[PDB]
Amino acid sequence: GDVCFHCNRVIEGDVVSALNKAWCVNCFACSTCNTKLTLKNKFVEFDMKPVCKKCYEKFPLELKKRLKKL
Amino acid sequence: KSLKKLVEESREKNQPEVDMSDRGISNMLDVNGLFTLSHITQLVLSHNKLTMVPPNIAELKNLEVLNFFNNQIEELPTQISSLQKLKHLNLGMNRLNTLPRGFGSLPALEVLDLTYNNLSENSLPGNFFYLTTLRALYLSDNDFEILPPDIGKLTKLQILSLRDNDLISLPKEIGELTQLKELHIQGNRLTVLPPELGNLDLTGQK
Ligand SMILES: [Zn+2]
Ligand SMILES: [Zn+2]
Repeated sequence: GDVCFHCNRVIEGDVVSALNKAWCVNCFACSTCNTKLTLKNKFVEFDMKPVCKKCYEKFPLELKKRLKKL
Repeated sequence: KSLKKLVEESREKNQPEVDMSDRGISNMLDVNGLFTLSHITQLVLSHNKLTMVPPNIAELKNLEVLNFFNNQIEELPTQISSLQKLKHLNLGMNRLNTLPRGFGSLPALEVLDLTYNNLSENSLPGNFFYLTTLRALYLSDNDFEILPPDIGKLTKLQILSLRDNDLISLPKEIGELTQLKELHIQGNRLTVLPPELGNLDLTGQK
């Protein structure tokens, strides 16, 4: 009975579970560029949203430094 | 592919999603034919060089997902709130210290990301909390000192992210958010909370 964090519908297919949330397989995607992701892709957690590696590299240095020290 | 070709392909194959992330775009009006794509439901313009969004955004009337993450946007048009179908709006990592008149008029908005801007409680439009369809509101990395009690009107909120603001207190009305599952409040200046919020972990205050 998991509801997709993105489309807000009951997930009919397989459930992608990550970051204490659930997504449809075809909804799970980078929160900052919307590129489709799977749990086999490299991504980071940012306020409990997935951010792909390529996007995270573009974050401001001051923020990356704070998130690392944390 | 060129931006010209991406617009042409979208129109010809009636593709609802347009991906123009990281394409060096400095002005949406200079993306040839972009605003003629009335059918599209997703437009991704993350990681570009935008400083403004033109009123023509209203012409993309079927947008459900609109992503401006990591641009340099300083101002939005009032037309941004005309998007009747818009469910996801990412304005993270821009230069916003203001939102336009009537921003709260978006009737379907479910996820609003305003992370990493220059916003405070004074930046919110008078009708901001008419956005009662919101499920997730991201305000982290901003300059809020107070959060208005009107936050309690967002009764469908599941996620409220307030990390790394300047909050000195939290409104009791957060306790009214029966669906709330995530509350990010690390990095603020919180000391003691209203009893209605109960025992929230106040670890990691600055
Ligand atoms: Zn879904
Ligand atoms: Zn990404």
